[PDB]
Amino acid sequence: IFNGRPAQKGTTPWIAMLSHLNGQPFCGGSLLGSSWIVTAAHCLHQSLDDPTLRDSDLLSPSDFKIILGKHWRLRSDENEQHLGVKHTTLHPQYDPNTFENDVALVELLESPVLNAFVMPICLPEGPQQEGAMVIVSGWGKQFLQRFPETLMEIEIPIVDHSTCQKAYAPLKKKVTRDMICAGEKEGGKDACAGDSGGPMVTLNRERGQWYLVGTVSWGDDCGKKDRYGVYSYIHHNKDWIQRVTGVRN
Amino acid sequence: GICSRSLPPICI
Amino acid sequence: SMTGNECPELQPPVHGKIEPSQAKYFFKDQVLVSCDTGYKVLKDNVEMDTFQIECLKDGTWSNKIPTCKIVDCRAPGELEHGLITFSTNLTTYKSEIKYSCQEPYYKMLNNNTGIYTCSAQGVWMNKVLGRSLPTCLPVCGLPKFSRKL
Repeated sequence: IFNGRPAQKGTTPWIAMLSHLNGQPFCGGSLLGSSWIVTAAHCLHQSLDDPTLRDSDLLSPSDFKIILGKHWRLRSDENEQHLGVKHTTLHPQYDPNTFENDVALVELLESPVLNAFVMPICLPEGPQQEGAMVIVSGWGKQFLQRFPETLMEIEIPIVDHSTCQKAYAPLKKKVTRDMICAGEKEGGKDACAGDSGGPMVTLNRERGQWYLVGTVSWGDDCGKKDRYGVYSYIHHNKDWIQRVTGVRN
Repeated sequence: GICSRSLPPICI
Repeated sequence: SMTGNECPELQPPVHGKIEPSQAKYFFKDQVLVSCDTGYKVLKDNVEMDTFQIECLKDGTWSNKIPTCKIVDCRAPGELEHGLITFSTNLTTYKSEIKYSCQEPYYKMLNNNTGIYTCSAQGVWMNKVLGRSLPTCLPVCGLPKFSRKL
């Protein structure tokens, strides 16, 4: 998280930390329903050798864990619930080369206890428009290659899909309909390494509920000018998420 | 460059 | 004689009936005792739908008249992440309960109203869900802590 402020304890009860059994964090996630964690697809598989992606390239459920109700990055409190992993399902049309449909679902081995510090995030019932303020949270890298002690967050606007697809035209990197971009044109506030799968949420001012718009995916470095952080469009593959999870708002 | 936002980042 | 020995005139039990309804009863008369809607035949501490008794050749009945016990639905099925409230805890015929989900972290799928009435067949019935129980789904996006500066 580039140029962010520390989130207050209990304001992001849906964020999940995908970490090794060692404890070192490597990705983020979001609690959906009662036992599902949505995250980036590239978080749940190793680098391709046979450059094609196979099921054996995936990360074994007995090789990493998910922590809920977590506030610190390396410290612990009584709210942390360490949960194993049962199943991992990446998007069927996910492309590791173009990061297309960079989204996946993690079926928890043990369901967490829903309390004021652990509760799911809602699903988007419709598309999102330009200029919508969203909150992106994570424990990833900061400026000058640093890491925080608590959860970090930024509030950035959603960039127009046309201007973002044209923003990556110099780098010959396509931006598909399953990707959504955020961040200011001057740079600065952006996600970075370790924030993948992290939540990009906003508030339904009518229902008074926060819901997930996207998950951190990729981008050109972290916080560069004339560049926007790219996130997986949750509304695009919401039916695939609902078809696999079954949970609903 | 264009890198994944994970740890480690899948840079390119 | 033509009829035989006359058995003593039967008195139908409360919340019940006797068939055939005769003015008097004589030898070889067989009758089925049943109960009204919402009750079951109780004889020797056993629930039945009907109970048959015959008039014997000596003028005595085969058995004493049974009673009618109210159909009891007993305790409703425990709802995961839910609680049970009452309005009548009778748990017998016509009595009703109310299913609620453990708020605020869980919410009921708005397919039923939560009210379950004990049917005549001894089953807790919802007007929409029937004998099926409601489902408690997690509530999302409602944090219990505000943001400051």
